Amino acid sequence: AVALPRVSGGHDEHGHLEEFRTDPIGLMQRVRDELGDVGTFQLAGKQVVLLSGSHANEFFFRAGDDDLDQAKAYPFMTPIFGEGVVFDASPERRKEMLHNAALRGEQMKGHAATIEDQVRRMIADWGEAGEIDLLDFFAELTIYTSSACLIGKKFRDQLDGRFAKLYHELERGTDPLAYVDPYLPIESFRRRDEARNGLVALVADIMNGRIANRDMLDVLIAVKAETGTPRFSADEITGMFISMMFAGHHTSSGTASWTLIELMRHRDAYAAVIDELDELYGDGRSVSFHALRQIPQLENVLKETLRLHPPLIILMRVAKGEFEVQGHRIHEGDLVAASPAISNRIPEDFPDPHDFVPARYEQPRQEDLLNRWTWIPFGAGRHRCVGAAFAIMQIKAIFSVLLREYEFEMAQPPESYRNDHSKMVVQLAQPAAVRYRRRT
Ligand code: HEM
Ligand SMILES: Cc1ccc(S(=O)(=O)NCCCOC(=O)Nc2ccncc2)cc1
Repeated sequence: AVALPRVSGGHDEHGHLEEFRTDPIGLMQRVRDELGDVGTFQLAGKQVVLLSGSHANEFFFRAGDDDLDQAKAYPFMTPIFGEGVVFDASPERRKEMLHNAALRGEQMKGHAATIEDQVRRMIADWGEAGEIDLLDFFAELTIYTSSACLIGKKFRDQLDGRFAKLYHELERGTDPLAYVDPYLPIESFRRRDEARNGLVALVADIMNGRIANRDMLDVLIAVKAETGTPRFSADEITGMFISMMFAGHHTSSGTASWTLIELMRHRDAYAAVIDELDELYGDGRSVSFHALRQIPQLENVLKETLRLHPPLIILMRVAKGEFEVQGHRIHEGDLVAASPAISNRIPEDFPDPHDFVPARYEQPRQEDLLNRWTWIPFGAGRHRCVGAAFAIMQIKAIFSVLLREYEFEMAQPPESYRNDHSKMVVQLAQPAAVRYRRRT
């Protein structure tokens, strides 16, 4: 019956939702600044209990779904999974099935080689010098890396830029209004639905083309119902493929962009990384060898990039019961959140938190490992990212190629590179123009 502390503002139609669209990080920081480790904001009808700091975060992260349910806490995903089911099982098991085969350790070497090949294909027409836009380049690249590694090379070879453009529109269909209802009649939700239909059509075209001529798609095409009719539709297959690719796409795209941006903004780190790559690859071993092993300067740059630019800025649960955190009572049904954007910059935990300091992660310091509940770009505890090893290998593979072949410079002011945080799926804003030139 007692209400939790509530952050200032929130006087718009849907409470704090309008501000959560326009400046979610400022809102979440204001919750912490005004209220401390436990505070709330209103997302339309829903109260969000935002936790921060090590103690409250530990509660959040160590909770299992019996206490804090993650399954229903990201409703923007519902229209993405859609209605089709290919492999019928419990929600939890269907989730395992999306990723686990491809994430097996024994598959990593092959993925690193695949990723290398995709990067070389993407830069094949670059020539001596030119300009790219980071969102256009990395969003497309990571469609190819994600499809080739998760679904198969044969399938990726039938994809082109159209798939990437449509997938982007799908990701843009994640407005926080989805906590109201992900099927509301707003333009971005409409464009999401149209884009999903376009992706189904691309897959149908691929399926039809193959009939007239044994990757995962071949297997699924061949499955017959009792009468001989094919068991699976293009919609069912497409829904599964879209869902298999989703977690790794926006995160790899953004993380690659921000890793390159931070390298360009910090040319001392960039120089150190180049030297390290040149020396390491001087043993003559392939990217499929090195991307699975230590590349310390690059890895520390990546860790610091993830600290400053975590691709998921808020993590969500639905409380399944009542809990007390620092004397504040969370009630059944409450949305409960933790924020990597805020936690990753707590000044007690990360000295000079707004500064890019890859040395934070060197062996004597290890600020990532020390701050178990507040260095959280991959989450922590029960639901810690199962894709982290893959994601880190992929950055190492991508930059092993890019940084040895080309030199990069910012074509716009360094301060002008920024994210669009208006959707639950964060994307780099445009323009993000960058010059390249072949290394001599
Ligand atoms: C830099 C890249 C990535 C980042 C920053 C990232 C971030 C995160 C975060 C913050 C969580 C915790 C979510 C929560 O607590 O609710 C998480 C969990 C998860 N991630 Fe990622 N992720 C990345 C790459 C990937 C990839 C490549 C995959 C699959 C190929 C993936 C699949 C998953 C899955 C399945 C979970 C849930 C694990 C569980 O519930 O036990 N992630 N990730
Ligand atoms: C397909 C899928 C992927 C991740 C999950 S989850 O249990 O982590 N729930 C979060 C759903 C929204 O995730 C999301 O929007 N992005 C994401 C990227 C990388 N890792 C995790 C999440 C659930 C389903």
